[PDB]
Amino acid sequence: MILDTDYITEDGKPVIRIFKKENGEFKIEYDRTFEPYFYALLKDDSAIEEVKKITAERHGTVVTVKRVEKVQKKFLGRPVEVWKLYFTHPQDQPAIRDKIREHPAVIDIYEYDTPFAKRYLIDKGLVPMEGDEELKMLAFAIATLYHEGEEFAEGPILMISYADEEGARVITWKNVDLPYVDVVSTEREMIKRFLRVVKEKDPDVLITYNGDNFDFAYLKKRCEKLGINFALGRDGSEPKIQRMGDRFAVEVKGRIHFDLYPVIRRTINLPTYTLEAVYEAVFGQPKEKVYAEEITTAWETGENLERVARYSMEDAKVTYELGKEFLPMEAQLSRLIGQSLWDVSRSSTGNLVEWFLLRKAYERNELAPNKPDEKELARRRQKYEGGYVKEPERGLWENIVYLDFRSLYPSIIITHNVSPDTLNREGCGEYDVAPQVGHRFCKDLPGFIPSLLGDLLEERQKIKKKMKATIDPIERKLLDYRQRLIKILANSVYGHMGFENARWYCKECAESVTAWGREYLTMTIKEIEEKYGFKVIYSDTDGFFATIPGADAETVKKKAMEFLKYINAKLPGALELEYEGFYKRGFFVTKKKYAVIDEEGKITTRGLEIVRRDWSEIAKETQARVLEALLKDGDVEKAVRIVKEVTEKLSKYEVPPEKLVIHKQITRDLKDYKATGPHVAVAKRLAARGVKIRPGTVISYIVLKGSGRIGDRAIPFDEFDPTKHRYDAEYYIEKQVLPAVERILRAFGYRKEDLR
DNA sequence: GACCACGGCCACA
DNA sequence: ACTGTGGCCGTGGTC
Ligand SMILES: Nc1nc2c(ncn2[C@H]2C[C@H](O)[C@@H](COP(=O)(O)NP(=O)(O)OP(=O)(O)O)O2)c(=O)[nH]1
Ligand SMILES: [Mg+2]
Ligand SMILES: [Mg+2]
Ligand SMILES: [Mg+2]
Ligand SMILES: [Mg+2]
Ligand SMILES: [Mg+2]
Ligand SMILES: [Mn+2]
Repeated sequence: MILDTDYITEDGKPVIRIFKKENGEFKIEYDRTFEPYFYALLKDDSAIEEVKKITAERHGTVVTVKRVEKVQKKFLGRPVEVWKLYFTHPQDQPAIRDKIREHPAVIDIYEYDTPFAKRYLIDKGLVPMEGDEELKMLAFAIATLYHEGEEFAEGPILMISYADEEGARVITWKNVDLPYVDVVSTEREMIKRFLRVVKEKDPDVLITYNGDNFDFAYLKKRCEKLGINFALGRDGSEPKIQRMGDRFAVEVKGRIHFDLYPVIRRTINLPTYTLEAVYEAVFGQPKEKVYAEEITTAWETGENLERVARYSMEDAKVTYELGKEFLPMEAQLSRLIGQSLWDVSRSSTGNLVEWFLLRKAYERNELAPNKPDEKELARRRQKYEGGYVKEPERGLWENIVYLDFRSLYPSIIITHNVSPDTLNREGCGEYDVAPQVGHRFCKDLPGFIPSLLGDLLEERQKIKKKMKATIDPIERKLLDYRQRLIKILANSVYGHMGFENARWYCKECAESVTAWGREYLTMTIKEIEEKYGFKVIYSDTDGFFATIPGADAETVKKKAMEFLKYINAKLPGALELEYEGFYKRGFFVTKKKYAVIDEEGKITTRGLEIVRRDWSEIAKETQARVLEALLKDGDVEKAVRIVKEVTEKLSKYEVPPEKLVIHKQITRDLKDYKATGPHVAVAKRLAARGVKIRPGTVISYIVLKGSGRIGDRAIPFDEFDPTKHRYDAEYYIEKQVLPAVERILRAFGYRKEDLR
């Protein structure tokens, strides 16, 4: 099983390393035969003698094109003759690529920025994370002496914790008497001891929570300020720091550092992403939080240091428990994209698609197009029409079916061969014309994009089937992961075609796909209402909610299944409508915002405040109860009563201040803000105290009783002391709770005055 | 000062 | 930095 690839330089020559794990043994395979290269498309196929001769300087050394070779590749759907330029070392390419492009005889260069170790995986056709090898994992967390003001790592690492299949342990230098704590003399002997552990257990995966930006760098600064060699690598190296955008990421050679923090946020939608919040939201059981003010006082006084030890052990224990959960899915993404788990676990959706496309492009001998430069990125800033959304027949509906298309956009690309390489091709024999936008797509040869999506959706439907044969719950989950992933990947391949900075950008392709989707959806809605007597209650991009006005449950289901047979026989090719559920009742407030309950009482809510992370809990909790009494028993009087009980709890300050916290994330640097809302205003006064306010941090503020702007009486929640503060009951009554339930109960005649 | 468009955030598909 | 569609609120201009 391949884990990762990199390269070293032996006497100026690149040497690929492949970090494998086979038969429970860690092996390092070397390849000294791979040559770096990129492509060049010249004006004449004869000037290459001059192109052989361009040189450049790197590090007191002239860089030269080693060898050249005539290649025929597929570019723009037609075979073009391209020139392959071989080099000695990968770092030669950036030092010479511009000197080549600037040559008049060459029009442009291609595939000049693909990293060596990743090109190896693509060209050599290798796929990491495949096989049945069980990787040895080990989590770790630390505890630190913090004071306000002192620079990063000014103080010491008080304790280090770790956890695996043998349990969790703690290592510190102050004497803490507990069965899972190991005491040593000093910090050195602690960090040195922790190194002895990792080297001894030899884990393939090092699991952390935010180790990319804290744990490893703290262990770095002390190790130098103290004089230890952090030989965590299996080659005897130290943790290697990279630059993942504004923030950083940490690699551990020979192993996979799995920072759960990027994985969690990108996967789960939580108002806060603390360890205690993430743990309790994934496993249901809560987790205690000891703060930095406590562990510093507990250290300098020596009092209640055992409480710090429990938290330290808990941190390591829970991150391991979380790592065992989220890693196997991240492994499937690695196999699907064809890049290391370390890379795909922190990659944006766009970059994951490009890597998938680049591998696909290499398999089909498709010369990859460059990324756009400034002028092209300026052009590609347009917009195009997307999915159709109807205005919901606002109110309460009964006996509803939801009919939806199977992968509507990827099925359109497949059915109509939508691809940049099939758009407006001359000499076409069979073409398909896009509605509204009139773009013609050649069907003589299968397009690049349709051929990949076809293989993906074919593999998706293969997985949704074999899953049923398999019995082991793990294989069910593992396989199910690939099923959902293929879908996100497929839709992102569509989104790639409209992406400003995408290599296979094609606005015509992108807007043709949506144009067909509008036609197929509105056609289906036309048929079901005219040829079958339905009334479409609400419809988003790929499906709709409909019912027979009046009628009975089965009558709605029977005619719905009849309509499906009629419409799926009239639907061209890979296009298909499916029965995706019956629902006893359903409330449709507005576009993107509705709630629905099935036959068994499962309430599904979409878009409403109850699901939005930037609303107070007291607002969600009561809208949930109002929706419940509305869809569970239709008890409108109990629903209107509930609003009256909670509104009196607020005015009498009986509701816990924790339920009135609004969580909103800042998205940019505070100088770049043009509108200071309450959450930004709070984050600006925090920057006046010198706190880390970076893009991505969540502001959690409560509004205090007072007058003026909201941003003048909003304080962070960790700053709220109930004895000294009183929250603004009037604000949360008139601006949070009542507005959220009135938009629902307005359909029943009730107004806010009737709810206070 | 009452009225209103609009950053800005997060959600749906 | 995958796409477009969309609801919603505090906040400042505006006559
Ligand atoms: N670029 C981009 N387009 C998207 C995304 N999500 C949806 N689209 C568009 C493109 C998608 O083709 C369309 C609908 O996507 P589904 O409803 O998630 N497909 P399913 O197989 O689940 O249908 P059914 O419900 O019957 O199982 O929304 C996205 O995240 N990114
Ligand atoms: Mg890597
Ligand atoms: Mg290229
Ligand atoms: Mg769909
Ligand atoms: Mg689906
Ligand atoms: Mg759908
Ligand atoms: Mn865009």
